[PDB]
Amino acid sequence: GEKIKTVSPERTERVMDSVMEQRDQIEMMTEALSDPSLSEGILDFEDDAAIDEQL
Amino acid sequence: MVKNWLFGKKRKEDADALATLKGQQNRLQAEARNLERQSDEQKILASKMLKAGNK
Amino acid sequence: MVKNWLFGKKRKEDADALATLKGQQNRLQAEARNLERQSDEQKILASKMLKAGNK
Repeated sequence: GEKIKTVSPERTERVMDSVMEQRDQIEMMTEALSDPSLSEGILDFEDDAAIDEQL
Repeated sequence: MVKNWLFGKKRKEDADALATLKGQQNRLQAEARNLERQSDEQKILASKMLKAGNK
Repeated sequence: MVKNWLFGKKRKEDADALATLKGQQNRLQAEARNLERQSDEQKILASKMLKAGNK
């Protein structure tokens, strides 16, 4: 009873909610910095036909 | 494809709360139906007591 | 062929915001339709209560 008073289930659910919220925030930050449309897609031009011709 | 961890967690919690409330409501509706049946039986009995000569 | 990187980025952000607003609006229209249906059912029930002799 003393141990359960120290760490209740409410505190456990609060801790896990904080874990999930911080996971969401870290995923947002990591997705912001790794978007290929920033760098990888330099030329969006329709040379798919042209690179087909080069192949 | 961003995962909303906290959103899904709270969605599961709200779904469980709604399931609990719906189950208790269904139990109460069944109890109401049974009470209506008992009332009808009591009215039939009252009619028979009236006919038999027992006010 | 100049790429407008910031322009395209903000275009994607505004498109996502418009998609979110349109989705929530569609949800609200569906809820409105359901509430109208429920109101019609309640009016039918009121008419039956009037006919049956239960004011």
